[PDB]
Amino acid sequence: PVEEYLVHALQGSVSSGQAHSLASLAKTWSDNEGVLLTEKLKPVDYEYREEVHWMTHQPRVGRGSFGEVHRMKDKQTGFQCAVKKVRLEVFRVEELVACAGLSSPRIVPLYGAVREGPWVNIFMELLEGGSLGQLIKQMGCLPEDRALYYLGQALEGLEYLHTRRILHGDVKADNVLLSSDGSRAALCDFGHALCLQSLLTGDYIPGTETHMAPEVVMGKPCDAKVDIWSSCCMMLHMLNGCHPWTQYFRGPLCLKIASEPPPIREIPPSCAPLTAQAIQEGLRKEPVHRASAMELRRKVGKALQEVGGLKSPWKGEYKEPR
Ligand SMILES: CN1CC[C@@](O)(C#Cc2ccc3c(c2)-c2nc(C(N)=O)c(C(=O)NC4CCOCC4)n2CCO3)C1=O
Repeated sequence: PVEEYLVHALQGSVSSGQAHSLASLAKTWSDNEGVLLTEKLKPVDYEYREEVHWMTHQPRVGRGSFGEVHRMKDKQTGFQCAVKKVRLEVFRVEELVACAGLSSPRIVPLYGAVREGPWVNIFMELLEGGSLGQLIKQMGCLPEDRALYYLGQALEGLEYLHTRRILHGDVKADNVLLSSDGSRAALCDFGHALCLQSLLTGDYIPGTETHMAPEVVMGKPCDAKVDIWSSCCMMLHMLNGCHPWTQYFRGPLCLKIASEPPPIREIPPSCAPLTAQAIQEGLRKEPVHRASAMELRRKVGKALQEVGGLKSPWKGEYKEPR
């Protein structure tokens, strides 16, 4: 009964507070209200409005799929961080309910979320290295040791999420952010996230088509293993410099994911045996036979050891795709 009253006290105002208050308030998002989780972003007289209390970077350059992520600055404190705009009308409660209260170096920290009119503005740490997607484009494709190194870090994040029965729902290079030197990778974008205990029912927004697991596309029941398939599709993208399936099939790719064998022919022949063995185990069509996050993180960790550890520089020379 008191949660009713706690929620009412948050509605109508932007406040400094904790993750659990943000989650409580976020649930009412299917007027300027919100909760800011860091001292660096401060409301002013119950408010936190764009171009008043915080401003985006000089010419408005945008990143992510929809150009919806921006560099910003709190006008009072001068602290810079990142903001992701989500339209309120299609806002998914889970995006905040999942990541709020998490604390792992493999997941990008949440700094707050403020509703203003038709927007939900979600604030987070600005990681200056850019996404792993941008790295692949710039370098053409990644060397094996660097590819393993990041896959392992992504899988560390997934262990952490899977232990709390949270599915990421859209694991890929565009959703892994790198620190300024390239040595730390963290999962971002919980817009497709999901709490656990099939996916094709009403509320569900599907992830990236190329990285979809077979049980997702056939409408079969789905668990945390979904993410593992995606992580290995991301592995192939890092190595080959292109998504799986795109090179061999032009038409609707979700029909070929269902019928065809898993894309293990796309594993480079020059990869070391345990790299190829690891990718095969994460790309088993039946989730019961497919490696878990913990299982796969351990193999990938030894696969990296088997090729002499992380040696190649962050931004080496361009390597041509397939
Ligand atoms: C914990 N939270 C809270 C909100 C969250 O669901 C998100 C997100 C999201 C989605 C797409 C993105 C991103 C986030 C994203 N975030 C950043 C960032 N935080 O810095 C960037 C990025 O690459 N920014 C900088 C790159 C260097 O130039 C300055 C901008 N991107 C570009 C990649 O597209 C989530 O996961």
